[PDB]
Amino acid sequence: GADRMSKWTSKRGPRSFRGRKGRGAKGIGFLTSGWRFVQIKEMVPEFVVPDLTGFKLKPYVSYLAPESEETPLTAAQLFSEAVAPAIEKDFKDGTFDPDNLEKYGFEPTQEGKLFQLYPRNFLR
Amino acid sequence: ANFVSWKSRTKYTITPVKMRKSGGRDHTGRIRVHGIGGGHKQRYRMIDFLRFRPEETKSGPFEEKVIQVRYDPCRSADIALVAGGSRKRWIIATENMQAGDTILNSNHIGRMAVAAREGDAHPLGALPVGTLINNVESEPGRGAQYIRAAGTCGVLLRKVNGTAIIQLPSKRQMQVLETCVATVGRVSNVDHNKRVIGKAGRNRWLGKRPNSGRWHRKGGWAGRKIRPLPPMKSYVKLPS
Amino acid sequence: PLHKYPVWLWKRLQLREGICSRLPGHYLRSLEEERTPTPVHYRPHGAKFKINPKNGQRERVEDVPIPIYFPPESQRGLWGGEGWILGQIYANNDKLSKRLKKVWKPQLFEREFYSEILDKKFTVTVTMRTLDLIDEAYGLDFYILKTPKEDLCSKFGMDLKRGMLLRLARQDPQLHPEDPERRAAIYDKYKEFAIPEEEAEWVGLTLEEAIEKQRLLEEKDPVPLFKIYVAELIQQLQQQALSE
Amino acid sequence: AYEWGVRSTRKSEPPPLDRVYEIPGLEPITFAGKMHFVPWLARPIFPPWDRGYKDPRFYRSPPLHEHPLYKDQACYI
Amino acid sequence: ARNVVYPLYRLGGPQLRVFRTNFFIQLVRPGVAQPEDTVQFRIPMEMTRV
Amino acid sequence: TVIVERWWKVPLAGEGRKPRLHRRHRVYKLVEDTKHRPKENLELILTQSVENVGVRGDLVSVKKSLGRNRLLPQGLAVYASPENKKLFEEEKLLRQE
RNA sequence: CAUCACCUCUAGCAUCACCAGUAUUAGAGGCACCGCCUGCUGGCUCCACGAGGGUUCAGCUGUCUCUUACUUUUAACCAGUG
RNA sequence: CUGCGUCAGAUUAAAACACUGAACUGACAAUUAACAGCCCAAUAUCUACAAUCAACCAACAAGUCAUUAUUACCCUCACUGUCA
RNA sequence: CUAAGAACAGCUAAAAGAGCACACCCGUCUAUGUAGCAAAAUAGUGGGAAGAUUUAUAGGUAGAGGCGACAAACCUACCGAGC
RNA sequence: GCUAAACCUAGCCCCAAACCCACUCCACCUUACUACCAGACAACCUUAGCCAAACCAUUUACCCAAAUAAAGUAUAGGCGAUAG
Ligand SMILES: [K+]
Ligand SMILES: [K+]
Ligand SMILES: [Mg+2]
Ligand SMILES: [Mg+2]
Ligand SMILES: [Mg+2]
Ligand SMILES: [Mg+2]
Ligand SMILES: [Mg+2]
Ligand SMILES: [Mg+2]
Ligand SMILES: [Mg+2]
Ligand SMILES: [Mg+2]
Ligand SMILES: [Mg+2]
Ligand SMILES: [Mg+2]
Ligand SMILES: [Mg+2]
Ligand SMILES: [Mg+2]
Ligand SMILES: [Mg+2]
Ligand SMILES: [Mg+2]
Ligand SMILES: [Mg+2]
Ligand SMILES: [Mg+2]
Ligand SMILES: [Mg+2]
Ligand SMILES: [Mg+2]
Repeated sequence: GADRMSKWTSKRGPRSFRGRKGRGAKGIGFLTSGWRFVQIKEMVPEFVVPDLTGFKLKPYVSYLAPESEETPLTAAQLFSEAVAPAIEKDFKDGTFDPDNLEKYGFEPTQEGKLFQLYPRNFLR
Repeated sequence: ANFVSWKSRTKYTITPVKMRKSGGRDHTGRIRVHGIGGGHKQRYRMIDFLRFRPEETKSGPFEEKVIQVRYDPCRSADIALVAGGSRKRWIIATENMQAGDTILNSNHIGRMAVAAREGDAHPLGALPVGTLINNVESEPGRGAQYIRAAGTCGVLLRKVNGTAIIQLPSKRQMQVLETCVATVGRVSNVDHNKRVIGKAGRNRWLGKRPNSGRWHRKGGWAGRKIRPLPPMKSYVKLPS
Repeated sequence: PLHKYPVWLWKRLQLREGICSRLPGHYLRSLEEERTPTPVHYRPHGAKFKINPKNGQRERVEDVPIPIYFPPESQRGLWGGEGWILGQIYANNDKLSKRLKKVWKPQLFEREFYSEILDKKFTVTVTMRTLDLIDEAYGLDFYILKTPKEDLCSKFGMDLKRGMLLRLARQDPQLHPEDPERRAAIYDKYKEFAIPEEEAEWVGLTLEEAIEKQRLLEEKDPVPLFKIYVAELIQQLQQQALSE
Repeated sequence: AYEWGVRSTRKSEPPPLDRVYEIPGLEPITFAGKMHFVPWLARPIFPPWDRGYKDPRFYRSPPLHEHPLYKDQACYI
Repeated sequence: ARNVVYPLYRLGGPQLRVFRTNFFIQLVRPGVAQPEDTVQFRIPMEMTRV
Repeated sequence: TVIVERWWKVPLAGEGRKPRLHRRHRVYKLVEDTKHRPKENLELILTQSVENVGVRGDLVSVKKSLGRNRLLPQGLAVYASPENKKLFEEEKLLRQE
């Protein structure tokens, strides 16, 4: 007589079932002896809210604007806008070598970085 | 079945260890022995059946003083807590054993026999012929397995060429080496077989369930049928 | 409806695409071949025609192999192609009597052998047939190298072949490092089984093991586009200087 | 003597190593690269692993003889 | 944030920081009488009181 | 080795086609078990002196329970391969010369 | 049916049941305590006990001679559902 | 698992009724942790003496509750259950 | 059957598979009911009710079987062999 | 004249042809759809029977890779049923 086609949630089951099931919220600590919960400050996501005083942009855009075509950003486009200008100046000067690619901005490895790209270790 | 034996402890201790009943069920979960189930809960008290076990820092003959002789649910006989040196262990108590008595455990085989005292542990090669013995072992270092039950006692019939003949309580002779350690005297609870259960309820207290109600015409002789030979087949039954 | 291809062709169709199609060509030949194993549990006729006694006519005869069940334990030893025979028998060898299930099992022995190429002794489980085959091959190493895959009928037997072939191909000095003369002598005896190292590294591997081996050879981190674009940019810049 | 602890309750013996490891000069093909178990591939031999940092919740003490306050003579407390 | 993978934290690790959050709350009028200081919100299930 | 035969005839399949086996084709009858056949003698070339023969390079035949167990593992004898015979033939030739 | 009690049969031993036991034990069975009698296994007696099966004193009463009165439900009629 | 709380409904069968009709439909509202659940660093080493007012006494069916040594460790109250 | 729990007033008695007698468990007799409130119930009268008791929770034994104080009982409201 | 009665699409069937699908974020082998700790558990083994033989007990057709033909022939078979 049980409903097998309804979502199984923490509101169903005995006491042991109800307390063990959650709602999707991430854990921010661990349980120690004596059923005492220790909250870790670093596990709590801290919001980086910027100062919005004197900010020009607003939630909406005025209709009196041109209908510019959409140009998705690509890796080739970003390389030309950022890294290519520096290489051209160094290429003309004649001081260019693959050993110095780290100076242009290339990262041989992601280890030792606060924000690794793959696998990423930062939230949205 | 997810059956795990409770006999998982690997370190000896005098602490009563909680054991779980089987109900006649093997590891598969099906009944393998009938008439077993329920009864009062019991805690198993580990028994050191190797009487001659000298300590780690000691060797040779040693002595133990009996602390208490108490009741053991697991076995018919009573058990005694003894202390030798800096350790305590459970052993099977004899008929005449009290709190305060001193027992001797040795592996020495002298040229002549020695005065055998009840409860002491001496090799079969140093015991007088005919003395009642109990808790015997097949070979040295094997541990006591025979003549364990309450009141049981063996007989040292003879000793020849380093081997001895032991008369088991079932009146069967057994040949073992003279270096086997045995306990002098009978086992405690001599009048254990003289008990009266009194009511069917007390058998359910011991973990024994009633027998099956089926009328089994089968038996040792009734169930097994001798096949008549063709010459004798004519005379099997005669009308009267 | 109907399938485009028959169902029995799907196994060979999966070898046309995916990582299987990227396997070496010589390896793909070894799987698609269906060489008939040497008869073990039945006597071959020996001829293609026989005279039927009842009518005295020359009728065609064919050897139909008897199915053999190889237990998983047979892959850790050298049974010589033998195995359990799962069949039926008639009681008292009477057709009118009832039919019963009968299983014949080979007699296994844990004999020890010594390999000259590998310089190591193995305690393997073998049958009396395997002992005779090693005797007719004049050594364990020859038996492993001469006996084909469908006749060894053992994964361990094919692993030994791959190991022995690599030492005969790489000319590995690990065989008797203190005796260079003895090492050369052993390699000069099995010179008839020389196989290139490229082909000798896929010998005896199953379809699953070859797929894993090929994936490991293809496993590599993707090249960052920074290196690719810099190579493109520098090459373009060098061509630009030529026009100037 | 009578040993304590039935063999069923003890940790089972690890399965015997695949015979590919017994052949010198032969690299076994295992499922270590697939990062999961499969039955048709050899069992890889993993080297011992260290956490690399101190974690109080998952700390393991050194062996008893490695403790600094270790003396051969026993002290009865 | 919701529907994202939170980077795992170990002892001595950096502070977990979220720069763009997808949590959207809505202030609602309580259906029952409430204390003056009490304010009622509707929050996504993934959101905690911290 | 258990060598068996089918009670029932298997119809001809043809050239390039597999025979069609039936439930009755699983019925076998034992023809011969190779374990009960008379033993044979293994032909070996001795390298060191033995009780039976003390001459190196002399071809001998003994029970397979002796060559496989004693002569071969201990290096007392070698297999009677044709190549080995040619090598030992040259060795005997040098002794005569 | 089970049941204490009795009796028969089987088993000389350990690392998953029996059992972390060892013939004063365990298992497979018969019978149904005890007491008396008997053979070398069989028959009576008897304490309590029983929603067992019969019998009986006294009382009790509509069980009956011989039924009757009243109350309630039902009933029959009106309305709804059916 | 929202299943007689509020509001509205061309509403209108819960075994009768029903306008406020309502144990129907739609919308809205709600049950707030202190209770309960979710526990515990490692390695060794410890744990013979019931319960029953536990004191008498009397048992058997023999029982339902204990650590120390050293090393590591001083961050803090999250999550889920709560209606009829 | 296993694990770890719970329940049993009052009275007579005694350290009782004791007696009376609630809760509780069972279902002796009679009547009602028989498409019923109920694919086994109701009312009264009864047996047990400190024990071989009753009972909640989780686990085990699965059909050539399980389990059974043998009734050929029970194994999800047709078990001489489940669906 | 009530209850009703009428309707033509939705789609489907059989062929031909051609070898098909599965990464948007998050969760999903633990009590699936559950962010986050020492495992070592690992796969492979003849189908049977109903039914036919007027019972049944040997036996009894089940695509194995080219339509046709050889040919229901040679053979097999309680030399029966039937198989081939
Ligand atoms: K009765
Ligand atoms: K029939
Ligand atoms: Mg359902
Ligand atoms: Mg009995
Ligand atoms: Mg009986
Ligand atoms: Mg043809
Ligand atoms: Mg009876
Ligand atoms: Mg009368
Ligand atoms: Mg009268
Ligand atoms: Mg009247
Ligand atoms: Mg009416
Ligand atoms: Mg709390
Ligand atoms: Mg009573
Ligand atoms: Mg009573
Ligand atoms: Mg019962
Ligand atoms: Mg009967
Ligand atoms: Mg009957
Ligand atoms: Mg049923
Ligand atoms: Mg028929
Ligand atoms: Mg019939």
